[PDB]
Amino acid sequence: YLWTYYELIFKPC
Amino acid sequence: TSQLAELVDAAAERLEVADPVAAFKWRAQLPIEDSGRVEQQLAKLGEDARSQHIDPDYVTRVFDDQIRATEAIEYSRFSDWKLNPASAPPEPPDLSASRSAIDSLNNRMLSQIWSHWSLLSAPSCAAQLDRAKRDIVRSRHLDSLYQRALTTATQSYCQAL
Repeated sequence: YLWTYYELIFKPC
Repeated sequence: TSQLAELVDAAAERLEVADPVAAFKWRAQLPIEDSGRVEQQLAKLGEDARSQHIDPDYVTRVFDDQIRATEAIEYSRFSDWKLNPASAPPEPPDLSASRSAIDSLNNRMLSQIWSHWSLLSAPSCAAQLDRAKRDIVRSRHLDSLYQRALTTATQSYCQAL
């Protein structure tokens, strides 16, 4: 997943 | 110039994270909807808001508008790349770089919301926001998509008390 809601958080799938 | 100019400039710059994210999510076949509005991020946002002495509900409302604007850009990019795949970015996005930019943009936005809380609660907020957007749209050379996304992202700025 790749998030942009508050922090740019990135988990490799 | 408007006092919201830097807050709006920070928001407009933050919208541009959509381009790297769409570019990555396109290649990785990740859902655009899985964007991070989860309890841990909401709580961290609220704790960071209280640390800046601004209303967590207000800040959460701002970032709820921001995420909707960001996803909207990603969806439009997917629309463009479906129609013409060759127009897709050739270069991979630098997401480690983007992570630090978002952290700086987040802080600038929060400190700006505190630094202008009086104006955001004032009747002149609407006029000040409109002037700010036009300045940022001119100075950032924002296209129709980013202009509308900037409107969506800033539509709750003047809902302060």
